[PDB]
Amino acid sequence: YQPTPEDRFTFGLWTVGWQGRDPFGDATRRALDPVESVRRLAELGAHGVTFHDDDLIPFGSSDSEREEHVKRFRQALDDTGMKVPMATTNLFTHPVFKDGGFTANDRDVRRYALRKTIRNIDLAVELGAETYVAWGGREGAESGGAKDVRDALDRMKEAFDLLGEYVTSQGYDIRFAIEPKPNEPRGDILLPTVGHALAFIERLERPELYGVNPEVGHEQMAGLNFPHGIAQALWAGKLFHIDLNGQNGIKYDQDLRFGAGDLRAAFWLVDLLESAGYSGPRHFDFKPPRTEDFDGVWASAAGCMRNYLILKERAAAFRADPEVQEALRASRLDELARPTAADGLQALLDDRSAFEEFDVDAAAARGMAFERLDQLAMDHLLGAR
Amino acid sequence: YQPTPEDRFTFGLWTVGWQGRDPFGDATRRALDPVESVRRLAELGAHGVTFHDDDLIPFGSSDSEREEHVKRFRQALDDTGMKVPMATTNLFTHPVFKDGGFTANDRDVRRYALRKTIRNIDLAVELGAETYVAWGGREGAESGGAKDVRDALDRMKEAFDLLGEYVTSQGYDIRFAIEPKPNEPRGDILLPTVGHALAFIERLERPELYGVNPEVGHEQMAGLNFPHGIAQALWAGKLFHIDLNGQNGIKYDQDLRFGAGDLRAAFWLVDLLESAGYSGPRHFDFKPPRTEDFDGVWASAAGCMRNYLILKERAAAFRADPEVQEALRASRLDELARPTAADGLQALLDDRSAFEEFDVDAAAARGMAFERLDQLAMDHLLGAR
Amino acid sequence: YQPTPEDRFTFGLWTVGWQGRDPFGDATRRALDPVESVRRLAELGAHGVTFHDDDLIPFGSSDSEREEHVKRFRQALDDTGMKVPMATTNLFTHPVFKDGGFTANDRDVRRYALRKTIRNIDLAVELGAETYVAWGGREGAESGGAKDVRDALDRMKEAFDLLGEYVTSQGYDIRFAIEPKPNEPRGDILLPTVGHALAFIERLERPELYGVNPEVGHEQMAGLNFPHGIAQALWAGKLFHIDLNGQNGIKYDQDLRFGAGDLRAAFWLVDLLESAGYSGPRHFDFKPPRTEDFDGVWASAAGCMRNYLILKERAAAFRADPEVQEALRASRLDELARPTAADGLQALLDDRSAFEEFDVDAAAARGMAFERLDQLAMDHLLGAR
Amino acid sequence: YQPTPEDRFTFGLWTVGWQGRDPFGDATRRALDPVESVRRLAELGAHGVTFHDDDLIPFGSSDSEREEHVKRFRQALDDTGMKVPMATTNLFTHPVFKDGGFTANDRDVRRYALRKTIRNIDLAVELGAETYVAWGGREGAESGGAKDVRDALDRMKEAFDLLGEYVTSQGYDIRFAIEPKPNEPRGDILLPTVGHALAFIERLERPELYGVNPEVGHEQMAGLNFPHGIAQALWAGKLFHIDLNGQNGIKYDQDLRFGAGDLRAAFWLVDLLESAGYSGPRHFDFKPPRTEDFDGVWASAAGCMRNYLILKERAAAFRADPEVQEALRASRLDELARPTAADGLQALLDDRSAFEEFDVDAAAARGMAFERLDQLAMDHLLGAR
Ligand SMILES: [Mn+2]
Ligand SMILES: [Mn+2]
Ligand SMILES: [Mn+2]
Ligand SMILES: [Mn+2]
Ligand SMILES: [Mn+2]
Ligand SMILES: [Mn+2]
Ligand SMILES: [Mn+2]
Ligand SMILES: [Mn+2]
Repeated sequence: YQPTPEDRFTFGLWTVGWQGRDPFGDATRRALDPVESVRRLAELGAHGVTFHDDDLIPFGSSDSEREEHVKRFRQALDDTGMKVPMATTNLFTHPVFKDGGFTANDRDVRRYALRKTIRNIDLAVELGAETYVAWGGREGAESGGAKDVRDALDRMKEAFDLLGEYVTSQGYDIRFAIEPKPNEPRGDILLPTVGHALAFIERLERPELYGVNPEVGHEQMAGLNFPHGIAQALWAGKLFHIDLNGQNGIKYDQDLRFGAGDLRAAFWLVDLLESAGYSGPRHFDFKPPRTEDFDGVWASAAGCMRNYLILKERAAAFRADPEVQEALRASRLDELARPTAADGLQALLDDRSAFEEFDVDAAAARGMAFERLDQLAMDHLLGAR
Repeated sequence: YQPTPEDRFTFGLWTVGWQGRDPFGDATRRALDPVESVRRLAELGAHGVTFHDDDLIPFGSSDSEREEHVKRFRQALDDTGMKVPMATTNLFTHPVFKDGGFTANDRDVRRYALRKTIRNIDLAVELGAETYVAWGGREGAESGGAKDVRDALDRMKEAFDLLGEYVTSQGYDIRFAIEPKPNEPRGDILLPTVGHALAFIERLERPELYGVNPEVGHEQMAGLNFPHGIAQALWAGKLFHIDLNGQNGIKYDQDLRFGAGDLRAAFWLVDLLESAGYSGPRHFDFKPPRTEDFDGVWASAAGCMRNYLILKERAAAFRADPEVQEALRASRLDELARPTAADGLQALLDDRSAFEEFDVDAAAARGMAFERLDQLAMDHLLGAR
Repeated sequence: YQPTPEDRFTFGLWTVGWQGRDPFGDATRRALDPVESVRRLAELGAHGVTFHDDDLIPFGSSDSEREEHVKRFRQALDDTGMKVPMATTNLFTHPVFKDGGFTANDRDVRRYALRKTIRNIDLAVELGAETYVAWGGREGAESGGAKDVRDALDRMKEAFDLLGEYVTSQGYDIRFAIEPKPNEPRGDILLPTVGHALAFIERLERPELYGVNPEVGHEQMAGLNFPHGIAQALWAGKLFHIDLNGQNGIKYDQDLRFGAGDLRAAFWLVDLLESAGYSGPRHFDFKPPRTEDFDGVWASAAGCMRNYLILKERAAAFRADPEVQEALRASRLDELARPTAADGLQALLDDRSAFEEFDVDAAAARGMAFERLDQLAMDHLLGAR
Repeated sequence: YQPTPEDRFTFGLWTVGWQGRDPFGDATRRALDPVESVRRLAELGAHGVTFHDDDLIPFGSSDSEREEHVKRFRQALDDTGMKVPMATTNLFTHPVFKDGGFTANDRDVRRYALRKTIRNIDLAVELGAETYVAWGGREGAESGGAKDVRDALDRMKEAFDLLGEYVTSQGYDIRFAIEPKPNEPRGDILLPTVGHALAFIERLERPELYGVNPEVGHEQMAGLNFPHGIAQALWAGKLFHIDLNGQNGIKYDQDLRFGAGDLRAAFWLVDLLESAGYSGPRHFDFKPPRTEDFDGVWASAAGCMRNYLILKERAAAFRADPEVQEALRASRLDELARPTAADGLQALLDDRSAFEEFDVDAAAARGMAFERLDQLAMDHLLGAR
């Protein structure tokens, strides 16, 4: 289960670089130089890294400081063969963003948020990023009067439309991926799920430029089925990027290593990504727990990739097993994939087999055989076949 | 706080008619004749009633039985002046629907589900319904292999497209409202939130025919902000209908009377519906607790309407209070409603006040004054001004 | 992974006998004769069965009907070698219990609940049960004024004290196991967790007669760590019985087969039961999904036992692996098991190494190595070592 | 609704002093001098303040620095008449506590945690505190192998027993209050609810010295009924202290001002505290949102006390209303408070009215009238009578 760069595993600088500060806790690890993170991730068999602007270039850097930070980072990428497939803006840490970036009540803050984003889009394109993620972590409210959500969605549409006008004006190939989260750090965050983000994108001026960047733990913070949400994103043609991690249900955002948290959901996610032929990065947005030293950081990062590769093997073995193929037919997964009424509406209306002569009791009596299918899935996951 | 028919309060037959059967419990009340429910709701000042097909006409009724059930119901509507603004199909109770209606793995069940729906659309139009709700309560899974969600969404789109072709073919004015729910009775339900339903509708052949029927308790079963979801539905132009009730956060679907459960969310919901000029029914999809006798049923129904009218008064007083209007300006709700960059992208890029000369620390220091605003909202809700 | 009767696997009659009625759904399966359930469970390698009074003897049975039901059941036990280690009372289904049994506001209902329980304690003892479970599913409220919880806990203590006086008066060896659940069917249930039940037992007149019957899904409906709660019950000496099933976090009570739901929690539960030498029944309180026919019922029941046996193997292999034993020492699990201050309070106060000369920074720098340990646990669970 | 010092409202230094750092965010407010907080809280009509050791005396202070910090604080208390009813230890912020204080796997850390606590118990007693709170926020795990919970509970009992031996040895009157929380910052925290903490206390060597310090938001993070948990703590005689705040259900710990979050739960909590004659501090453990400036900090603190006083008025009016007293009898709250069987077990067994001649159908038919009672409660809360 040894990852290489072909497996397209990527990590945020902020993941292995997390110093362990939490709502109740000071740092437990020293800051990592991005150069060291690129080297150590490459040694583990990562394909690439991603960054917020402020991960790579300290906030308030001079042009000369910015140039030197990017030069050193570029040299580490060159030394290792590591890629940068995705970049994003920090519109959440600085206190100026305490009520939002794109949907701050203060108009001057909204304008600044856009300029900060646009500066980093240029850098993302220079470093070869195909995807530009937006996580509006400060967009939302703790109280009902603070935020008129129709006005906020007007401001959010304006911001994303301006970014689309910018990338079109420059002739950039980069596309946007909106990252939903239901809450934390705001009491409620706007576009709280994959569904809300997909729906919003349909009302942008150039919807083709925008998709989603769903995160395992974020949908699970609303108690939702992450594989189901990824299936709806794939169905819409909008899975531009994905964030992989672990979460133990409806809590604060844990950012456990991938495979931790809901293990069976991780299995069905990998099964879906691989069956669908998702071709994007397998990106880990996780935090090595603050209990760990740097040896534990690299162990946790290695475990992200290991767990993906184990689950990939077990899901492929499940789908390829003739006994599973028979069980899928027994459960009418083949019939689910057939059109209901390719004969058309009038034929359906005229079909006595669909109403007057439909034996509801005979149909009702037919077991779905889902438990046998699911125990074959369990046996494959556990290597108990 | 006395409701009349102008307040457009409506109730499902299945709400006050709930006999109190639950996963662990037999009925605690006798069946209600729909005629008696129409009479008793009219006496409380309801405007109208809604029905599933199988609430009004027992499943498996003869044509002569169907005619007599509808005749008696029509006479009760005529006697009272009660309306029927909305109807819906029961695609969940009968064991034939144990794996779904429109997304059953069995194709013959999908075809039957459509025929059952179409028969009741005709009846809905006869009784003057403007909205036809679809709650796909059986669409989903308890296990990952049982349901390929891309195939299921293909079947769901086919079904809704066929219903749109049907209503267009007949020249009906009736529109559809998809009701999301995240889980229960299925382990996970497809289109689990307002966002997922809005996103799905954008991929139908005639999206203009479809909106959402959000339910307070359903979004709250995913821990979501119901007023925020209603704001996104309004923003999309898709709030065709609404279900009002109470829920105590992330649990089984409680269907408490409206105002019970999350009282402050009920306040901000009424504030939003009234401010937005929502013109649809104020429909209660609730269950008088099975502790109650019929006197408690009618008390619980009366309390739905009373709580709406109290919250309407308090929200209107909040918005009209000059001290609140001042607090809204202090919190820059006025600025939230102003375009970010009506000057356009190039002007924004050229604006030094948006980047090079933006005083981030001065902006960051400016308090949002949200707590004062929210305590004025609390004082108005509690009548403590 | 073939279960025999030595593995002490037991099932409720109501589990495989569940006809599939849910809040939104009619039965999908015919009623099972308890005789058939005993035969089919024995063939799967179960050790025994458990019952509510009303599972074995229809409510309102004559003495002659009661005798015949028990005779037939006894013959099936004799035919198979199946045991009855546990029995319980149905104080939830009949509408008389709509506000509770032991904590009904109506005193006449409380008295009836006790008489119904006492009659079934006699039968439990006749059939050789060692444990008598009480799940107060109707004890609680949907509203704040309906139930004064101090008065209700007074009535609950009276009821359990009277049952203890009864079993003492008869010279029965049977002990009680209180089953917590946080909600469903009541909006909130009294004694909602293992902790609340343990705390309550300490205030009974004969606490030694009472323990807990924790259920996987019930603690998980409060988002709690089920293995941690079982550890506290073991620590208290109060794990008299356990209910095994699956749950997907904070939802309605799913009662999935054991191993479904939170698979890693199932692993750590089996690890704890086996490491602690828990000697009680491995009882499954689950519901084959209503999608299934009888073949799926028996597959789901078989899967409960299979998953326990797979997880038992993997947990034993984890604990026996010298690499894991080394990792446990690296993570100071050995030090956790050592007394903090066997030297006593005065020695601790006088120990400069504990304060004035404690190198907080050196201690803080020491990694816990928990991620390496947890990935060895993951590798063992998945058979990827 | 103007608070005075008689209302016994208290605040942590860390509440109004919270600088607004969150998992995703830098400080939005400057540090407050405790002297300024004591002055500003006194002006709002607070009775007193509480502290962690490290709130009052910076970690790593010299004896001379410690003396000056305490002198200045004492002068502010003297200037204002403010009390210090409660103090506590910070066993969570410093990275040395990354795996716990009392249940750290490292024994040297456990010993240090005890010495740090004992030093602050002395200071608490000097400043007149009656209660010493322990919130074991770092006691727990993110992974199953990291923490053997039976061993951890052995270490937790040792620590609390040593603290009890210490206060007994010194002749201090101060008592301990254990503060449960289910998760955050650990993936799962030991003693996650009021029930678990009550149960644990019964196994300490001197249980009379220990109670609970329940926090509104903490029980609500497990989806539990906070008034019900407070009722069980009162029933046990163990409500030594309480933390008041707001929470919007199952999320990260929000620490909203009291009355925010679940408003009806706040109503039923105040009703219970006042009806029970709870005599302890009404302590607010809240965080003014980081959106706020210092004017918003003091508004949020004022709103904590205002909301308590409004709810106190409305609950008293509810209980005193003859129509409510009649409704409580109609719902048999009077019967709930009567013993089930003061006639004794044998009389109950011999009572045909309790079984053979109990009319279950007549009892079942009797409505509980809970919805009318609850709408009187709603009308009182909203001032709509
Ligand atoms: Mn996350
Ligand atoms: Mn992410
Ligand atoms: Mn509902
Ligand atoms: Mn509904
Ligand atoms: Mn259960
Ligand atoms: Mn159970
Ligand atoms: Mn808190
Ligand atoms: Mn607290």
